[PDB]
Amino acid sequence: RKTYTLTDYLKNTYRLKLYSLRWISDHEYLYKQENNILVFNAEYGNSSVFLENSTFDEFGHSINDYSISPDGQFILLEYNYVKQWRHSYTASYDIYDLNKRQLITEERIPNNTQWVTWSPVGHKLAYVWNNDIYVKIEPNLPSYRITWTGKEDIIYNGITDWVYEEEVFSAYSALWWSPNGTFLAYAQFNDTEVPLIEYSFYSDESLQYPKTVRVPYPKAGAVNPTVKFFVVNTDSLSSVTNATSIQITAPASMLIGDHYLCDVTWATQERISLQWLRRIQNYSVMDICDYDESSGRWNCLVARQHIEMSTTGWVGRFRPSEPHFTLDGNSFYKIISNEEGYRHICYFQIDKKDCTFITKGTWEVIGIEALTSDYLYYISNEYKGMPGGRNLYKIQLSDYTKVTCLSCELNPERCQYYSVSFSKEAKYYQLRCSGPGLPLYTLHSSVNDKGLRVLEDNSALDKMLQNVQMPSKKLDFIILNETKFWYQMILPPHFDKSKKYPLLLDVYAGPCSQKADTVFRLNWATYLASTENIIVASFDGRGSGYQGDKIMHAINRRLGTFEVEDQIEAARQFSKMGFVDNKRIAIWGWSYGGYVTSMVLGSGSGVFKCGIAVAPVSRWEYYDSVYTERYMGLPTPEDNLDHYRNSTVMSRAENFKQVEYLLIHGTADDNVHFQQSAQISKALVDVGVDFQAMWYTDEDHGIASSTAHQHIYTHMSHFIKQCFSLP
Amino acid sequence: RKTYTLTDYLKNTYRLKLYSLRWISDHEYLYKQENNILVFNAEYGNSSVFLENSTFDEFGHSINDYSISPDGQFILLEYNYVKQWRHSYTASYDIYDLNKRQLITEERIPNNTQWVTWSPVGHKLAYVWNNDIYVKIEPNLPSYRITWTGKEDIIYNGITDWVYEEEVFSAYSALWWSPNGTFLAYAQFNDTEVPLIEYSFYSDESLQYPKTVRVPYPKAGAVNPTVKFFVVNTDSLSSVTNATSIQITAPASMLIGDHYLCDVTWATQERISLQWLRRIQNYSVMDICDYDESSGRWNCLVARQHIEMSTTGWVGRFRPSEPHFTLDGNSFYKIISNEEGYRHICYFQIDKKDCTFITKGTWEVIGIEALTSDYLYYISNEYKGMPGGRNLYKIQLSDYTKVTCLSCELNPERCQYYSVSFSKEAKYYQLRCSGPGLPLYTLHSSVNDKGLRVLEDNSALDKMLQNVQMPSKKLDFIILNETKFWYQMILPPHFDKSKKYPLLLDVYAGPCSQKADTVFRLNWATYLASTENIIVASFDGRGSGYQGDKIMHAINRRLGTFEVEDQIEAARQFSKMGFVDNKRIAIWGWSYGGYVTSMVLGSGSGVFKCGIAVAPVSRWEYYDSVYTERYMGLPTPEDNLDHYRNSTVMSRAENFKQVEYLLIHGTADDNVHFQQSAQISKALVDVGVDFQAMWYTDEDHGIASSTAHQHIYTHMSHFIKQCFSLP
Ligand SMILES: CS(=O)(=O)n1c(-c2ccc(Cl)cc2Cl)c(CN)c2ccccc21
Ligand SMILES: CS(=O)(=O)n1c(-c2ccc(Cl)cc2Cl)c(CN)c2ccccc21
Repeated sequence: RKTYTLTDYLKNTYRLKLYSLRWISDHEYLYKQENNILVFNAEYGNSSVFLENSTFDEFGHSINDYSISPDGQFILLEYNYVKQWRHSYTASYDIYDLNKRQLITEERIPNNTQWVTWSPVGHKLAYVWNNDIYVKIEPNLPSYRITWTGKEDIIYNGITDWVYEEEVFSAYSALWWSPNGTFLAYAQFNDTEVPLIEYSFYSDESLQYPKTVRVPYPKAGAVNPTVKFFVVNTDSLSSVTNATSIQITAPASMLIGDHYLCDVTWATQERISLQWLRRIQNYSVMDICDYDESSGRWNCLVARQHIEMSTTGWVGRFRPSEPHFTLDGNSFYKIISNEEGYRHICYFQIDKKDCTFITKGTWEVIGIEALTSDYLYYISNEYKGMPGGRNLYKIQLSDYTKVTCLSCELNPERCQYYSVSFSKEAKYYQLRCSGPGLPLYTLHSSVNDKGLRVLEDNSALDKMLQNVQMPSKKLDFIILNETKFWYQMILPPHFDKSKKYPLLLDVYAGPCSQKADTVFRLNWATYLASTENIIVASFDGRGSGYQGDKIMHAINRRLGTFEVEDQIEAARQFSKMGFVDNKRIAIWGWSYGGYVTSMVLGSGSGVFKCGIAVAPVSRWEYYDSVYTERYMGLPTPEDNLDHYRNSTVMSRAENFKQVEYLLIHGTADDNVHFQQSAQISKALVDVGVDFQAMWYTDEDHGIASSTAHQHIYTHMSHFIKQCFSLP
Repeated sequence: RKTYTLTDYLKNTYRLKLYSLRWISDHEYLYKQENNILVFNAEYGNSSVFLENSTFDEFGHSINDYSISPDGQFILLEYNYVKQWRHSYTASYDIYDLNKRQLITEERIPNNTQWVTWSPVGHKLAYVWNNDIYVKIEPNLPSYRITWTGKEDIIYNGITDWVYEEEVFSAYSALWWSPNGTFLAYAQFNDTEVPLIEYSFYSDESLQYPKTVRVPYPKAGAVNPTVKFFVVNTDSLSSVTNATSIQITAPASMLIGDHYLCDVTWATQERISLQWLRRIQNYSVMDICDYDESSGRWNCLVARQHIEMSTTGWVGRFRPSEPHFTLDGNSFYKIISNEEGYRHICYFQIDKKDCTFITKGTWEVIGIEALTSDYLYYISNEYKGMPGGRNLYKIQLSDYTKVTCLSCELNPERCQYYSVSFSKEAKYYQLRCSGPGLPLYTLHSSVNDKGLRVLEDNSALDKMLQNVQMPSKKLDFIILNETKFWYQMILPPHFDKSKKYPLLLDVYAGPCSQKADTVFRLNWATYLASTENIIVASFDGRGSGYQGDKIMHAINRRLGTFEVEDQIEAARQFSKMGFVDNKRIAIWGWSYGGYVTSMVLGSGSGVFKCGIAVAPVSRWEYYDSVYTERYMGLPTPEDNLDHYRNSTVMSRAENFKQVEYLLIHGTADDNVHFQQSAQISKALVDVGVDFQAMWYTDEDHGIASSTAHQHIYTHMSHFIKQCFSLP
């Protein structure tokens, strides 16, 4: 008789259990038993206590994370965790000897270390501190400082700056050990002329003057960071002479203009692959660099370059694909568009231009997961032609026809969204099942692909959910101009298709987005349907991903058009399904969704009663360069300034008179700047439109403070309930 | 059958006519006939066109203001007006010869001039440009640069910095010509170590990166600006040698610590009076400085110092009073507290300590308006014991008993709030009547005080107002602990004391405030009562002015206490009048009112349903030093840190759960910093209270943009209507 209330979502009353493990060897992994770390065996499921809780009672500090050295002799300890941006943070580090069972108290890793990583084998150590790189050959010995040029907010050695972190690497780190730990490949970023975004930080009430944050941040068309790439030989590091770092220069075609280092991948011990991208993100080059013994330098033969380019839009889904090399390093696999525009696996041969495709069809390969000498293991959405499903497939390297599905039939009813975790030589794999049923976690041996045991089945959650009226989940498609376009609906408990429901359209709709999937979730929508009887829906229209280029490249150079209209058209289709009170239709989104939400409410379609935009982009000139220019080119008279000018929400301010509007922005948002919503709010005030604002002091782009998270969703629920006349 | 709507207020449908004039001689003034400037005669009411409109058709620029040189030979023209803060601005200037009828095109006054003023007689000219002072002896000759030290945001010569402008002088200028124009007294402000307030400015949508504003601004207890004072002799300015500026140093008792220059007044050609104030604003000294012919220097005899100090709080209403000297400069008059704590006129004698009072009683002299050799003319609120009335009184200098009221009886029904404008030798005076009836403007001759003619009677407005259902206005008092405490009520049309009305408490309630007066007004309240039938009320409680020190010094060192409780108690009194729906009582205020509004809503009294705080101070440590410390002393363990800590709105965040709350702040407010509302909004989010926010992009402290002014009042009306359940 009870429903999924707001407080159930805001308090995690029903918690989804994960099974988070990490492979140590090829048959041994680790797990956290609330307080204990064990070494589980991949053969038997027997575990012995690897690390007890009372091991670091005496430490004094709270331990954020840990890290085992590859040989299993040392453990790196992380504490005083201070977050920066999406991936970046700062921590104090301690090394603990596992065999001697004691803290290394000499030559300790400094406070405020930006990044640390063990070498792939043994126990070498590379850390970045004040933007410079240091290498430790032994945990208790001095560290050789490899770089000297590192300067705050200007020169980044072995770590990324803002825009590379967010948009290019999805990591703070910019270091790459060679396979056996001999070479340390690193990148360097010059931000000298990159402009600063500035904003207040009001901080604790005890701070009398607001602080001002200043981040090097290239908005669309402004001066970008510049990048150099280096490889240093750690084995011949000297106490007496500074370590010499060999530079691999960008190729001819990339130097002629602004460019990006967008991918670094080691092939073998003496082989490394670089992928450069042009600022105009439709032309990329892949250099393959070998080590010359006599020279001591790296040489990339021109005849080994490979061009990944695209006539119909940007290259890659968000960045070009990474390569997966055979062991001998004379051959690799990656995911490119085929001639009909669908992303599949091409078998490349080191020395030739033409590659041959190993998979094909009207569906896309999502990722390459591991390759052995016998098999290539990949995930795709081929199963039942469902773009929103994920399944694991193995392909035989001796016969491209022999392709087995390893996950499709395991549990076809409860399980359709899979992800994988292979052991250190791909002997075993963990399968995470994400929906539509409750998450399921299993372990298998890839020799015969048979199941071994259930790691987590969420039966503890299952039992509790029977006591609650849960909403149901409809994934389906519709036909627009002869193409399938998928949508999902979170349908209220005891759903009655003859009754008339209020509908909340939940929008993201960015380039290569996908809001219609088979993933079980417990979010606000769950509550909205369950307690408030509102049908929340999502619809992947033009420019959404995993369906080929034709659909994804549709919005090329035309952001804020087709995908906006497609959202309006989606609601129009939903109200023509006849179970929708077309007088009470609302739209809401975050980030890009925030934007679409605003462009739709400002469209004048008349379809939408009200809507909420959280942290919206308002015009593209205000957003970071790499993301924007990827889809928009440059805001110049010679490029695309016209459609930059022509696609802002400020320009649509008049039509907002027709709707009710809640705009929310975190004041300390470094990603989508407060500036964006401030420029919207102004435009509306100017043309006399009334709306609702909520700023969030010192909240950033996630508004994910413990307390702000609660408050923002409470605030929105009140807004939505009232706009739908629900008491 | 029609009422005063919202659009009548937001569009000025019913406009109050002023009569704005400026005396040129002792019997000739100027007026603006929409497009024309005339010279009206004070004897006959005959006017000849002084300046035609088509005189500056050819100018090309729009002319913001004008200014006549005292002799009537030159007119100064103001254009390209760019506003800075409350009084400060920046303009291009042109001088036009009135007799030759042409623009002076040589040695023109520079663009971005910060301030200009004619010398009291003749046609000398002093201007401030890039923080340095320049003097022009003739409109077409080079200017002598008096100062060389002026530096942006640091050194201010002859103009004020932020805090002096806002809190001390109420002017941008810091120049004072001597009576006949020989000496130019100026002030200098050092801001070297004054900290900066920083904030974004989002500007036009065409600005890609928000700008950051940086103003030297001393918050409570921080480092203040320092000040020096100079007198330069303009008659002996040289082309060849730099002009020498004689410094008058602050007295011994002022130098021992932090202090202010708070008043500069010339007594005679060779006599000047300075009033210094301690940072602890209860001790002030007045130095009187005389010119030494042989020296060429200024000497202020110690035996001519006068101390104005206060045992029970701060000295003066907002600053110490200014002196009004007899012609010979051996005697002056000013407004100080008498021994029973009410402000009256003391007759000071240059060479002695003790002054004798010329007026007395339980009421207060408001201002001294002009003195002749025969009469002192002042405004007070004595009439009918009404603190909220203003009337003109003349007092005989030969007999302190003979005091005539010049305005009381003129029109006792329509007119109770008077202000005055005397001619250049006090031969004639203009009376502005401000209420309770329609504003009335009359002219009189002070020789026999008889009326001469009606200048403006607003009959044009009167005619229109008969067609509209107007609200009525009740001024009255109540008795709390044996003291009278006044309140006013804007009562809805056709008011029915047996019916039950919704009440909006309109609060300011700052030190020396007065919201209960006899002034006719057309504001939001008019509409609220007229169209929405809401009783809006105001109540001057403890800490309010014009009633003696006992009432005003009540909140000394105790801001955010008595005056807050007294607002709650006021509502409690109003609901005990029985025409009030005590289920629908709301509070709202701006600035200090914003604060009290928020302190009341956070009180937990239960009396108030909802309320709106616009640009509120949230804790006193965040507000400028001179204002704060005046009432609060220093936020230090040895002074008053405890009550700084104990009187914040953030600390009352929990109780806001009981009320509904709209917080509004302009993001580019340099006065009450956004920081303040941002710290409130945080406090609430943290304790889980829901509220409403509205930020105002680039709006400052007045939120007085044409468009924002409309938008904010619309938004608030919606909030108030809905909180009162009015459709
Ligand atoms: C949550 S997001 O889809 O909006 N998102 C966005 C994103 C995309 C577009 C816009 Cl307008 C805003 C954001 Cl936060 C980025 C930046 N590329 C990202 C990176 C890593 C993970 C998620 C990310
Ligand atoms: C409009 S105000 O009463 O709030 N006000 C305030 C004021 C007083 C207190 C607070 Cl918390 C805020 C303001 Cl704007 C000042 C600053 N002393 C002022 C100067 C000249 C004219 C009006 C002024």
